[PDB]
Amino acid sequence: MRECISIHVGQAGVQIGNACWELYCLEHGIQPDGQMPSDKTIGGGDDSFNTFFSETGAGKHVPRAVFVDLEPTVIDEVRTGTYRQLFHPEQLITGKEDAANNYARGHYTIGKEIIDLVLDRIRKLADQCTGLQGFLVFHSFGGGTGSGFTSLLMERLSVDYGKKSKLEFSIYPAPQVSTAVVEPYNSILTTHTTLEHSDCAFMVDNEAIYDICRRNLDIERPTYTNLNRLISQIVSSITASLRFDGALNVDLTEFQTNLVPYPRIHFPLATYAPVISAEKAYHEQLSVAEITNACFEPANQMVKCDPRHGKYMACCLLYRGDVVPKDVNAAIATIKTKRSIQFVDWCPTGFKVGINYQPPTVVPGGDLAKVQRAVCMLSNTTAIAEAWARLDHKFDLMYAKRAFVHWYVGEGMEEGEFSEAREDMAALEKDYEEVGVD
Amino acid sequence: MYTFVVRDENSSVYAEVSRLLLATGQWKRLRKDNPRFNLMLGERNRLPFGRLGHEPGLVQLVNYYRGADKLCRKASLVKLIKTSPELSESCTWFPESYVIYPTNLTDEREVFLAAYNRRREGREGNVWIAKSSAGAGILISSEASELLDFIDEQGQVHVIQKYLEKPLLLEPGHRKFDIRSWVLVDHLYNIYLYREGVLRTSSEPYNSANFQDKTCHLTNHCIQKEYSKNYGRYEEGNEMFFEEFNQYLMDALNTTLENSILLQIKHIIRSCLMCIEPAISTKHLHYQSFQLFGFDFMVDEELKVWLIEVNGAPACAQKLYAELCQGIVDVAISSVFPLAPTSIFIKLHHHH
Amino acid sequence: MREIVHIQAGQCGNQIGAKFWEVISDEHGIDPTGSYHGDSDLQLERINVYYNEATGNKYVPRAILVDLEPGTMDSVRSGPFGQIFRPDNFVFGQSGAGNNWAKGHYTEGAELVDSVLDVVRKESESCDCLQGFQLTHSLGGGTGSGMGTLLISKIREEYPDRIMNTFSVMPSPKVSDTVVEPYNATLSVHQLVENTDETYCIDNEALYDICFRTLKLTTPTYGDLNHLVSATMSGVTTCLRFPGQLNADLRKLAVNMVPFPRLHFFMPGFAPLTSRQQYRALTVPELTQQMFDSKNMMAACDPRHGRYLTVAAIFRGRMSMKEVDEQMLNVQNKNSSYFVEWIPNNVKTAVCDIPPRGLKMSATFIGNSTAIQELFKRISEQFTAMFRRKAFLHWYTGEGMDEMEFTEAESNMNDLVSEYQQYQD
Amino acid sequence: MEVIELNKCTSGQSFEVILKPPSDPSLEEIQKKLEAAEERRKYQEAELLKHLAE
Ligand SMILES: Nc1nc2c(ncn2[C@@H]2O[C@H](COP(=O)(O)OP(=O)(O)OP(=O)(O)O)[C@@H](O)[C@H]2O)c(=O)[nH]1
Ligand SMILES: Nc1ncnc2c1ncn2[C@@H]1O[C@H](COP(=O)(O)OP(=O)(O)CP(=O)(O)O)[C@@H](O)[C@H]1O
Ligand SMILES: Nc1nc2c(ncn2[C@@H]2O[C@H](COP(=O)(O)OP(=O)(O)O)[C@@H](O)[C@H]2O)c(=O)[nH]1
Ligand SMILES: [Ca+2]
Ligand SMILES: [Ca+2]
Ligand SMILES: [Ca+2]
Ligand SMILES: [Mg+2]
Ligand SMILES: [Mg+2]
Ligand SMILES: [Mg+2]
Repeated sequence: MRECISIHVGQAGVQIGNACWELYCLEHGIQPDGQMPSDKTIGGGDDSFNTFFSETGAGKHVPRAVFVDLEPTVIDEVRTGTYRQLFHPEQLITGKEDAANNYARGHYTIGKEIIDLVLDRIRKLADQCTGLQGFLVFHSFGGGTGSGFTSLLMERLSVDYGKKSKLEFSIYPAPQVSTAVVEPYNSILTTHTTLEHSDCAFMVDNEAIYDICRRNLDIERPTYTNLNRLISQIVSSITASLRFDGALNVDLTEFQTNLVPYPRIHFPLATYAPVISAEKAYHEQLSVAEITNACFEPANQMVKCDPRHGKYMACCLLYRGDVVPKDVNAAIATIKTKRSIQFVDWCPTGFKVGINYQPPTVVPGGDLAKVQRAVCMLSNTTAIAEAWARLDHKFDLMYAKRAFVHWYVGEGMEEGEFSEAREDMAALEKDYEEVGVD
Repeated sequence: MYTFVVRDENSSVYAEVSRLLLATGQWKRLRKDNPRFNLMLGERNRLPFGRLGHEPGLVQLVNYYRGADKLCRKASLVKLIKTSPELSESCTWFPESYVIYPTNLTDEREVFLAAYNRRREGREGNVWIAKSSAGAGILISSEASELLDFIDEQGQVHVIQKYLEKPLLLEPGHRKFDIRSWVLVDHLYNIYLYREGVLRTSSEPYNSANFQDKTCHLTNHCIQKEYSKNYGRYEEGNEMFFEEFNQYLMDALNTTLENSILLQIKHIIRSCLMCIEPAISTKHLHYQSFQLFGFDFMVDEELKVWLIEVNGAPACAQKLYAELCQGIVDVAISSVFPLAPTSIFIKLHHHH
Repeated sequence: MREIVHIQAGQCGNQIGAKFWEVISDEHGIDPTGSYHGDSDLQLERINVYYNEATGNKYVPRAILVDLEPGTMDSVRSGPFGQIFRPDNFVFGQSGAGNNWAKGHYTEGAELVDSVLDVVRKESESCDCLQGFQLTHSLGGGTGSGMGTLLISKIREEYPDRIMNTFSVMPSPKVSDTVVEPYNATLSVHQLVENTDETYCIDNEALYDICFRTLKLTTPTYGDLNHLVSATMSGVTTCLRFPGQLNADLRKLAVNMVPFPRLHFFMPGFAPLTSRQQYRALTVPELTQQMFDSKNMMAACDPRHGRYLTVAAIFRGRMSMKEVDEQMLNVQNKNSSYFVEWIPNNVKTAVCDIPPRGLKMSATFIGNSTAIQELFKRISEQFTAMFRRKAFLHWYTGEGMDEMEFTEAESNMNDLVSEYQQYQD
Repeated sequence: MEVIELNKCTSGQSFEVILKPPSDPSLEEIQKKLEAAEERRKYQEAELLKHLAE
């Protein structure tokens, strides 16, 4: 067994982190007080679920997680929430004033004064690990902490834990649920500095989660709770292999080996199905072919884009529930003859399939309905470069006039770091085009 | 009040559509870089499809289908026909074609020579035509040596296809011609064929014993108006419309335009567009597409119709701009953005 | 615990500040004696932003009252909520400022400023984490204008990294006390350009026209004008006083509203504005149409004469947030020519469930528009009509000022106008 | 359409299907960047105080 430490930075990371650990507990049968009746080894053990949970002598299963936010209001919810008993105070770190949606404020001004404290709290979790795999970092692009402090943390993690893998779950900025105009700046500043430190990043566009909530869940105006419960279902689908017995993506290294042949291009597109409304009278349960075929619909992609006009570099199919390999192959064959699936010539045309017999767990009273089988597809398509294009365009619109740049320079950042980060993105978009287009 | 942007100032078609939209008093043109638009009349090359459909509360529509270039590129069209089972290599309505890359750069050189050597030995007509998308640059010859050497002197991909040595000639004049069909595909992938086509005729007698002078062999409107001395002699601007052409087919061949030619044209249009529908359809996409196409056909003396190419940014006959452009507003724009007949199109039903 | 320190200076500043604390105190359930008597936990959630908690569960406003004469502040202390203010927070002189910027800034004001800063320091020392300051004052007088801008300069010296926010009443010849108001306003605007992060420009002419034409008040008084400022100040501070996510604090608001440091002067707006047909329900479309209508704005500038750099809208009441988004997007998508296209998504919308007293729902408008240059052009023209003849200057040179300082304020404000002009194109 | 590396356990199974074959900054440098930005902030605040002293 090898442990995984989760790190939640900023409001988005903390609130999403809260939703995942709630789900993790319901999936592993852990109660809000930390007790786990099914764990027969009291006070220890190296089971698959121990990669995410340590154990005390009293039988409490404590998440291997750190929560960081430069303002205490979001993390206080964790301290007084349903699962307040899971964590101990050392795990929750909060400052007194936030980064004001200012990357430079989170990275430099405030980051410099708190970085050593966060590293100390993480070192404590690492010292409980007999074979640490690496870290899972949850954060937003648009927030000043989620963007500015995360990039600082990732730089130091590579220095303090050189041989450890680092995965990201990043929230792509969407105006429908955003109120910060400078988020394109922060997203591109943090992508530039984090790119060389992240082995694999799963971007979630809030626009996509927002429309899935309104379309499939019939929520006219979704809230962060609605968005986060859906996100944690996808996150859970991706991390299940680390928390359950299996042979596919059993450690963080396999995520890079299976999804990222080229290092800079490490942003796999996530696609999830089915998402059914709990308020529905009662839904017709979809087959393996129907949910598989759904993985190639732009409607259930975590980032809206057209994979038909890119090239695949890898493709994982993560099933949960009543799924047997025979039905997966049959559905896959049928989809090839109908769908546009072009792989890069220097990669095999195939699919790695993982099946977990336990169907998706749904939060009681939540919005999602219980389904008999679900799938999450992880595909590395050049089509996700549309996301960078959209973002880089907005960046160029404001930066041409230097609008808002004074806020960043006032925090000790040099203006030249703007163009430096933008040129890195320009090269990133060029890499995608070289791999995808003829 | 619907909003639209104009990103192709050279489009005579959508210059008229933009003129008609504003005349309605319910459409407002924005600066070409304003993202808060309902409709984009986009540029021809590198149209940023990836930035469409991300404006909260705006149904966004564009006048180009992403991926339709596979059909509207010389080499692409050949590759699409030979590799798509819906069209097959034995496709009976497309001339035997081959993709030839100049030797200074897969490539079908040997496959072409094989088919070429077969015709030469079997006493069959062995006249081929070399062309590319980078032309105003065409060569017609019966010797494979001249065709291959002509492409090596260039630096772009070319296509060699069989030259129709037995074209249907109009009389009087003994002259060649081609048929232009305008097809509009709306956001729902309905295939509408404009009831009005045009025959771009050659005003020079067809001469099968001299492919060096390409004035009587190429029916391009620009070539006839620059290098032909009988331009406008038989019809105005070397453009015969369906009413006249149909009356000709009845007086000379005792048939009609619908039976002898139009059925094949409608069949070819369906086959091409239905082939790529799964790849370009915007049915479940965050934005919507429509596109006007210009199909070019050849007719031989057996009244068999052959497909020459498909134009993704076609122009229209001066006489038909008003009607067609209005039709584009009715079926392609107002259908998504309604305002506060006897359709001029022919719907080609099909299975989606 | 993101505390804000409030300061009200001069006649206008204290009369508007008083009404402001009267309005929000009602919204938070604080009675004139500081005792809470509300029925919702949302009232106390963010109460410490503007109120200190004393013994016996008393809430004392975090306000400092400043003036160079006792008169106005005596009316406050004897006013409705006068007893709610901390007695030690009354700092006043006896000389007065005679509507003279130089007296408030250089002579009379200088003698009293240190004692005011002793109270400010006292309030700041007890803040867990001080956001910044908000000042209410006029620019046409002497105390709020001259000494107000003096206090801002000395507060920035001692708290250089805290946000400085002002509500600034701009003079108008239609609602004028003395002919020297353009002098005092031009001198103050240069101080604000340098030392404030956010300034809500409130033109007394706009307040008058709204009272006369829209509200149908035959003879507007200062009290009528202050009702509009009350409701407006309560609207623009809702984001700070109740649970919310957008523009939740002063620095985050500045970061989203000020793309260039000197262009931080906002046009506020309010809706509804009904005359006494007052019981009719107001739909979300109506709320939005009016909120963006120039007649509902208090800068006396035509928005269609310029372009919006950024916009912040706050909707209050139990209403369809879905329907709010639709109408907001409709306004932008129907007039996108008045929004600069080089700041994507520069129109942000925030909702709040608690409506103002006596209204089912309302909407407050905060625009950073280049049209605000019209306001500074009016002041500049009025300034120059007198300065070219050196009229009334002896009131100022008698206090130690030189003409050069007037010529510099003149050029400084013309620069500002030119800065707004280059972004309007 | 080949299936390879089939692995089965009580809680699931995994396999691979092939349709077609193919054809940092040191801790020292981080502190410098952080201190350089802190120095530029100090310089800017000093000029602000200097301006206010005048
Ligand atoms: N999906 C999701 N997105 C969120 C959530 N909270 C914030 N966001 C998004 O994150 C972006 C803003 O960044 P935040 O995480 O709130 O800011 P921060 O990391 O706390 O940094 P500060 O500037 O110090 O507040 C916006 O685009 C929000 O839409 C959340 O709970 N779920
Ligand atoms: N295989 C073939 N057999 C006979 N004629 C041919 C031919 N291919 C092309 N032509 C002649 O060439 C002319 C147009 O060639 P082509 O369409 O390839 O060039 P082009 O694309 O620049 C003109 P357009 O785009 O307007 O149709 C036609 O009028 C036709 O007569
Ligand atoms: N809106 C409003 N404006 C006022 C009020 N009192 C004075 N003014 C304006 O403020 C300016 C006079 O400044 P004033 O505050 O009286 O001088 P000060 O006491 O020295 O600061 C003039 O332009 C007046 O129109 C008031 O109660 N409400
Ligand atoms: Ca155990
Ligand atoms: Ca590393
Ligand atoms: Ca004295
Ligand atoms: Mg935050
Ligand atoms: Mg062509
Ligand atoms: Mg007065």
